[PDB]
Amino acid sequence: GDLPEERHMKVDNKNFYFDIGQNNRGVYMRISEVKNNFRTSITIPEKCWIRFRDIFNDYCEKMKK
Amino acid sequence: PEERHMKVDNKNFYFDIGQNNRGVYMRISEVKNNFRTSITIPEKCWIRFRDIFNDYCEKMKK
Ligand SMILES: [Cl-]
Repeated sequence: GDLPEERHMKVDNKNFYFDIGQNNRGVYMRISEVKNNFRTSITIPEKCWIRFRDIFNDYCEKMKK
Repeated sequence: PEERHMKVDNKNFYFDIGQNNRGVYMRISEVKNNFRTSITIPEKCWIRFRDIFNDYCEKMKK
């Protein structure tokens, strides 16, 4: 089917973007960190989105609530 | 927090927790070939960041 749609987050003075793409090796998630005039990103292949999500729950559960 | 790692194909992801005067942050580095990039996420948005990522995990198929 079509890919999930673009998403955005704002924190402090920077913006985060999430977009989905696909090539011959497959589907991936690009997470960009964009500031007024700086830009860097990471690229996560689909086959490890779950592994990623789990690491995050682990960090979120272990927060000083 | 502890700090973790993960391998996929030709890439390594590292998860490090750091701290400055303003508070705690999580830095996610990507290393492939011999290049590395990273994004850094302050604690105050870990939940929102988790949910957004989780929503993407909810859309996936087979
Ligand atoms: Cl998908």
